[PDB]
Amino acid sequence: DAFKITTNAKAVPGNYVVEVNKLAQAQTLTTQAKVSDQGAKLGAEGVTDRSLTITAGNPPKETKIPLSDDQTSLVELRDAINGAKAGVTASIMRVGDNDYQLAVSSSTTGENNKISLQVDNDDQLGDILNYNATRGTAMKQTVAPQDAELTVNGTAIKRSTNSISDALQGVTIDLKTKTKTDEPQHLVI
Amino acid sequence: DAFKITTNAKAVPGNYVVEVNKLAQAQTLTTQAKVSDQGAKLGAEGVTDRSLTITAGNPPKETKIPLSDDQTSLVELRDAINGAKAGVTASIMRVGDNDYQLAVSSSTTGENNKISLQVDNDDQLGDILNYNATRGTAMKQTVAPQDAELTVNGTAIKRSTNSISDALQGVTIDLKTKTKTDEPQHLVI
Amino acid sequence: DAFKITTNAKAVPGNYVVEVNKLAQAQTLTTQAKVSDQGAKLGAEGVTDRSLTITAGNPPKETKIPLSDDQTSLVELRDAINGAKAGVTASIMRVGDNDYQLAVSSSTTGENNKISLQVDNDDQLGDILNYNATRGTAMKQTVAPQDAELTVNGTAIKRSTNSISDALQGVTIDLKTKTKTDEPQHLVI
Amino acid sequence: DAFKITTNAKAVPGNYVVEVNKLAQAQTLTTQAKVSDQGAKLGAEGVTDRSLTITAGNPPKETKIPLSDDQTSLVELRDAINGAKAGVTASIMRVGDNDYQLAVSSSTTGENNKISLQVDNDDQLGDILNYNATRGTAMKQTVAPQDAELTVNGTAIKRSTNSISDALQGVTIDLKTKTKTDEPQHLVI
Ligand SMILES: [Zn+2]
Ligand SMILES: [Zn+2]
Ligand SMILES: [Zn+2]
Ligand SMILES: [Zn+2]
Ligand SMILES: [Zn+2]
Ligand SMILES: [Zn+2]
Ligand SMILES: [Zn+2]
Ligand SMILES: [Zn+2]
Ligand SMILES: [Zn+2]
Ligand SMILES: [Zn+2]
Ligand SMILES: [Zn+2]
Ligand SMILES: [Zn+2]
Repeated sequence: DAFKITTNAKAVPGNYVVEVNKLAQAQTLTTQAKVSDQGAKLGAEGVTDRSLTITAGNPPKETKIPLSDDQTSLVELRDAINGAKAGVTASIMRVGDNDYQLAVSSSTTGENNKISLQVDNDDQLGDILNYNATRGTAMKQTVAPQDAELTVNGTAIKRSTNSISDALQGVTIDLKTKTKTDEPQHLVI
Repeated sequence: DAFKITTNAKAVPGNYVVEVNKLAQAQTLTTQAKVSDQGAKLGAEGVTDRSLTITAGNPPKETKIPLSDDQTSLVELRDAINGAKAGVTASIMRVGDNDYQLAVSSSTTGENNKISLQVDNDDQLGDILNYNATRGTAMKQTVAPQDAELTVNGTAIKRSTNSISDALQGVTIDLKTKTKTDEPQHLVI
Repeated sequence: DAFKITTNAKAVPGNYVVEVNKLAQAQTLTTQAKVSDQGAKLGAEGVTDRSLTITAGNPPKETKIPLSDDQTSLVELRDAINGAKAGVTASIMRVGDNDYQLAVSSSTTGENNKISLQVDNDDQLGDILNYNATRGTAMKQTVAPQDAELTVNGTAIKRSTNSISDALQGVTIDLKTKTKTDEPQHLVI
Repeated sequence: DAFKITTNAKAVPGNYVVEVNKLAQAQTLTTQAKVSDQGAKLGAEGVTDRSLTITAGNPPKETKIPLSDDQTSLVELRDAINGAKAGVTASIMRVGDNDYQLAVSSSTTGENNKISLQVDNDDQLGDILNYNATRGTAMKQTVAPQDAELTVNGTAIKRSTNSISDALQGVTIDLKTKTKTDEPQHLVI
């Protein structure tokens, strides 16, 4: 109900009480600049040495991709980011008529799986995309990274994914949701 | 569990967290005058120029329908309103023995999909049916109109229906219910 | 989820919001005298004119049944009460080793479906079974009678059973459970 | 939903309201000493008269098993305890890389089904395993023993297992979870 449990030969049969207290999440960043046509080119005109650098993962990998002027519309930025296989995925939310936002989400959950973004050679587009440790309508975190916290027979376990299989001998716990406050889920193997 | 998610070719696979905070509702009005026989004629005797005007929808359309004396019982009013295809639907609730109420509900959900009712040439029936801006025993709002509010990866979306398909690229979300307070539903495409 | 909805030809299709606030319950009475053998005869020896009178139902019916001395053990009282088709049903709860209680429950739910019990010609057994308006280890109410309260499109409906079919035109609502505080169940016919 | 109900011929048909307030649990003890290789031998070198005594059950049985030096690693302790058929089951939790804990859990639920552990002839291993009445880094209770508390038609029942079949005549209740605070589960046989 709050998780699924698959079992191997190495599992020791007994009574278990499980608390799921947090689920692993993936950081998400989202643009805040008002964009009213997703096809509209947001970047400066004529730049030939523009690039976007994404830092993502654990351990972190940096990916630098070039961007032509044609590629600075939300639709083409998304397509570019997704093409990069850079450890994040990008998608466009249509808040309403003539109101669009680009969302960049880590591909991997975890408290320590944060994203950064840095545009080089285009301050205008940077003021829409750039994201790092400090902030001032700039790119904004809208989902916080976090690990899964769950307790197995009173013992607290923290992991970066929701598929916990490196904890209990011969058991995988695929986390689906939290368990109620004063109510661990009593299970029996 | 709090919604169903259908997917198209254009969807971008990733981790999503969803909050559903409100569901779209349809305004409902309900009579408050004590009526003890649903077949009993509630209107004045002998009027030949009686009508009911319903305003409903977005954008709003006005519908004027005539009502003969025979048509001013709850049962026939309901049948008249429903026959009108006027953007509202009408039904009789039997609170108990000898205690009936007529309910008129917008056909379309939304914060801005409000109903008005105006009887012309029958002050008595009007004192049962009329509903507008200014209002003991007159027609009364009993369900408030509202939009759906939900958040997709931390980004707030407001819509007038519970079938949200104009938000995320290649995703429909058919909302079924709210999600718990401190607990967005973690999904994976 | 909080109820099931069956539909007839007379139903008017539209948007409905439902609150279930209370479910109909059946009064239950339960003995409090310590009884350690369910076969043990609890009544006085030698009485030949003993009887139990049950009042139950709506409208109420009185049923007077005789009881031989052999019939004053919990097991035989239960069997006697159940044989009477007197509008209540009786069952024995085994709280633990050598600790038994007889439970008499109305056969019909409702705020106004209360039980009374009166033994005639056996004060000893009376001090275990008798139940009426005033009380002083005597028979005790342990489930309170109540009607179902639910609201349909903002309109409050009260009924004595959990199968509400005399309210909305061509709809039955079989109530299964309450709905959350600030959260009516949005349905669509 | 909060329990399953199997029925026999002896059941008396009627209306029942059930509260489940607690589920029976099994005591669990867990090591607190930092262990970074589950294969590493935790006991003293050269001892030939080492043993572990487990007290478990209701009524309690004592089991004394010998332990060779090779057997004092978490992996082998677990295998030894499980081999003993001593009324407890043992399993290793991997809190993280180089961080292991041994968990010993009663095989039987109940408030009165507590475990003790006593090592003889190995003060060092004892400082990891020993558990009794008087207790930083010693064996620790992490799940408390408890009975099932549930109420059936307002009458409180306490039992040491979650399969309650010695309470109501011809009914078993296999408890799955608690029921909400102000909301007993209304059932009908
Ligand atoms: Zn971590
Ligand atoms: Zn700038
Ligand atoms: Zn709602
Ligand atoms: Zn008037
Ligand atoms: Zn709106
Ligand atoms: Zn969560
Ligand atoms: Zn009533
Ligand atoms: Zn007396
Ligand atoms: Zn519990
Ligand atoms: Zn020591
Ligand atoms: Zn006990
Ligand atoms: Zn209830």
